[PDB]
Amino acid sequence: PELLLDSNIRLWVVLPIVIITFFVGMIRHYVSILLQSDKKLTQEQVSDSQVLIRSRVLRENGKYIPKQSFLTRKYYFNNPEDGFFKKTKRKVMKGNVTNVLPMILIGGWINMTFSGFVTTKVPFPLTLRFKPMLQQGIELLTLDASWVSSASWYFLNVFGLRSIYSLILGQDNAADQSRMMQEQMTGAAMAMPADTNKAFKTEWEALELTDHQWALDDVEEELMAKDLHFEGMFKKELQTSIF
Amino acid sequence: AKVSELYDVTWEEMRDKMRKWREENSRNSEQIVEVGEELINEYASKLGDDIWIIYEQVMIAALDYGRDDLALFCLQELRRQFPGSHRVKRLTGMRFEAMERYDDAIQLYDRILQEDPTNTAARKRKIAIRKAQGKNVEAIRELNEYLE
Amino acid sequence: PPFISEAAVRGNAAVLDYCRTSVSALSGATAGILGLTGLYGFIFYLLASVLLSLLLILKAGRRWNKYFKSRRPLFTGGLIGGLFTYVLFWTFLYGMVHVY
Amino acid sequence: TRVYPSKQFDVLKDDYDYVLISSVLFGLVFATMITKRLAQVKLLNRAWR
Amino acid sequence: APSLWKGLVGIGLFALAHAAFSAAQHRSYMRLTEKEDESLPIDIVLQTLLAFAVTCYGIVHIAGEFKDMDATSELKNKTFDTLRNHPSFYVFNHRGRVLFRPS
Repeated sequence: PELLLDSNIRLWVVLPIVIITFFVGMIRHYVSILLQSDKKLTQEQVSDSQVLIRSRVLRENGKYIPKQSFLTRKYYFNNPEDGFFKKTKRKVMKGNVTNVLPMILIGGWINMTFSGFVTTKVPFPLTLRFKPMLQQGIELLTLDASWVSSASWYFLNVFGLRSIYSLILGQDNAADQSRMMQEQMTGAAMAMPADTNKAFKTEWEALELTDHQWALDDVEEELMAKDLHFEGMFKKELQTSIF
Repeated sequence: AKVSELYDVTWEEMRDKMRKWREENSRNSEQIVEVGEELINEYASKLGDDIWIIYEQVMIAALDYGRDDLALFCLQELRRQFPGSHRVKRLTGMRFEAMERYDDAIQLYDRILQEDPTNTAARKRKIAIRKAQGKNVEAIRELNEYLE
Repeated sequence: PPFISEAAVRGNAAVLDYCRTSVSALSGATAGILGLTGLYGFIFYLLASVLLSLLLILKAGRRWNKYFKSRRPLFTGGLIGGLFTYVLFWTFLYGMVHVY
Repeated sequence: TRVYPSKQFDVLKDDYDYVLISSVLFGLVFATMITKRLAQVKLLNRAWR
Repeated sequence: APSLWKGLVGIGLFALAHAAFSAAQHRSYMRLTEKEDESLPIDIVLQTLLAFAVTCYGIVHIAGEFKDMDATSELKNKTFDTLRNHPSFYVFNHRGRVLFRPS
């Protein structure tokens, strides 16, 4: 420990840079929420989207289905005579997650404002080939690389609060009536691309590739068993009265 | 028991219980209205986002129970905040169908459909209107068409 | 086990990650308050993570099968990002007190 | 007198305008408070409409 | 119960801050005296570790949900009586309406 620093530089650099990066992240998040815009939806695209969801749930949950009704559904989807997939046919800079440019600009402005500065030292032993990285404005060759400048301080700061931001924020799930509309919107946003023919053919062949295994036949497992949960359960239902 | 129930209670518990009622979508229009105007006159301070759904649920229950005065009282408040909203229009059409002159609620539904092509609620309400107006066969036909 | 709800798993994972992040953040403050060498600091961070994992296991105890299907995420989870956010708060109060 | 071997790397730079820094620091808070309500009303309007 | 845990966490954080202030004062005194390369006293180090462990205990208890994996137990107490009625289709033609018409 050396290089006795002033107490009036830590109160005008560290707290300002921390608050700046925190509120810059908050601004970015809230502005991203604000700029989000809904997408126009045609009733037809919603229609094939829901048809695809129906085929998917048929593929996923098909064990608990009467065999006759299962082949009825499979034939209706396939129907080699007419078929619904076969005839019903429709007709047919480099912005990449822009979050690096703002942080780079902020770091560049912060480094431009502070020319010759010593913010804090890092306990971690660092090599001398990272000295041009870290100081960038201090004319010292005998000094160690532990003492970093404000640029690296802010660069480590933006990653320090990356997981902290999610602590304050979170996910939301409400509006049961609007939940269905959200599901249709997202599902048809999945089904935007105009490749209906190949998707229909792929689903048509995939549905044939599925087999049937009635999971309802295995009933004998339950018959030879013990029913004791239904009274520990029944004991804890009695105490509650009627409001 | 009314005053006794009104004594040992807090507004937070009332709001949580109504949220649970909405989650279970039970029929307790008597009790929903009974607690509805109480939190409207006792707290009437905060939770505007909650109080909007609160108003809608209260008037839904009042349409069923006995009271159109509170229904219009909540309708005017809902219209004050949101000038153009299709949910308020659907609720108003439901109340109109409840009172009289079903055909006016009908053309209201066609205007709603003309504005927003994708409106399942209006079509469902029209289907329910023709369920009770005419025979059930026609309602089944329209429900099958919408389900297509 | 035949049917699994994704909401419950998501909530469990979110709670686990939130606890792992907060514990690591406070462990960083403790190390910055004391002030050690890199090797000792990393070993201390690992010890804190192990203690948190043991406490999380003790929290469940019986009937942990319904709560967690396995125990690998409880042992090994959020070890790099948690260390990344721990390094921030370790050096945040280290030089603030000693250097300044 | 006092001689400077290599400029200065121990004391704050003399040319450090505090007005700009304070203005930016307050403006960030003002903007986050402004945009919080905008996000809330946008969410509410999307839910209702 | 959660209020007690929150208060305990706050008290632990305050104790940690006080230990930090004590260590800062110790280092400020150390900078005064030449050489004397000694470490901070062990009592404050034990106090700050106690504050570290105490706050680490309530931070786990504050956010405990641990909801059940199985979804069949969440639709278990629910009856078909409530599921039969739907918010979408609602006919306002009942005898209670004309029974409650006059009060």
